[PDB]
Amino acid sequence: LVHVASVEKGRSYEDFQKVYNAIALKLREDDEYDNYIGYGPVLVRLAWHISGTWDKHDNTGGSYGGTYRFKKEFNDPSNAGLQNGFKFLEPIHKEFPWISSGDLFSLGGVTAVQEMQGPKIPWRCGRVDTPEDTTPDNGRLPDADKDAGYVRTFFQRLNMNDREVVALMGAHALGKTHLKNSGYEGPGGAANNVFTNEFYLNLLNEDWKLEKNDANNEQWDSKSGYMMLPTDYSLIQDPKYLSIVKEYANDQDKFFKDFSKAFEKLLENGITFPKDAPSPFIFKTLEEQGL
Ligand code: HEM
Ligand SMILES: [N+]
Repeated sequence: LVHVASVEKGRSYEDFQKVYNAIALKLREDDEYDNYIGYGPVLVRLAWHISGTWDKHDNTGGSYGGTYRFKKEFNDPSNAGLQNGFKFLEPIHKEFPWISSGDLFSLGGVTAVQEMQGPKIPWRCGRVDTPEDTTPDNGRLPDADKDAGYVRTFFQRLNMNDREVVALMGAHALGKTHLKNSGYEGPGGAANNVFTNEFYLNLLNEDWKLEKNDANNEQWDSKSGYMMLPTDYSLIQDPKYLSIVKEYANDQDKFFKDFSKAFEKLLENGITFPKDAPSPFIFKTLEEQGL
């Protein structure tokens, strides 16, 4: 496969800025969701899930085709709970029907991050909806009960190195796990709706205990009442991972820079941008626009 990016006919920056602004305004208004967490975390997770199905070997999956919209991918067990992000975006799509799906789903994750005070994430338009048949089978998303080796190996399929893996996982500071969705329960820190390097600090500073949960799965629990999945814990078991965790616990900036690049790469994987495509856009937050 070759997935060339094709800009939505006749739209420019300003058009995209408006879709961004609509998502952002709705994030603000629907602040009750998940006990006051808001939808930010879930959008972030949706954007990662539609992008994580990519396979560097044959170029299948990835954000391109917006296949999440199809039954198969939508009903993927690893996708349980994402339907709420979907439902949240639907009205937006209805208002701006010329945006493709992969573009919409991906822009929500970007909007979410920047609106939760994260770093700016450059973003490119151009994804094109593909047919139901381009939909990847389930089982391409990672399990949570493994270790560092597993994680290393898995991410490799997406071309991500150690530094990218560690940066990207710091998104685990957002939201929380939900029993019903994944068989895991609890938040990972205190600031679960603001973007910070809290994840790294908690892994390093808490006194984690391994326990089973009501779903009969193991998780690392802290006295403060926080949790970490085995895959998150594994970041401190591997020596290479561990020094990067340390770097981030110590420098929020470094982390923000690295996350930003890694997030973009993740969202751009498998897509070919012609020389004449426009440069990546950098959207203003509602606040920078005084809205
Ligand atoms: C080894 C890799 C990964 C594993 C196994 C993992 C597993 C999961 C699971 C089990 C959940 C909770 C689902 C629920 O019960 O609602 C979680 C939530 C979430 N994940 Fe990951 N995921 C990983 C990587 C990623 C990365 C790369 C990102 C984004 C960069 C992502 C962002 C999030 C967010 C923001 C949430 C919270 C969702 C909410 O509050 O509803 N995770 N992840
Ligand atoms: N989380």
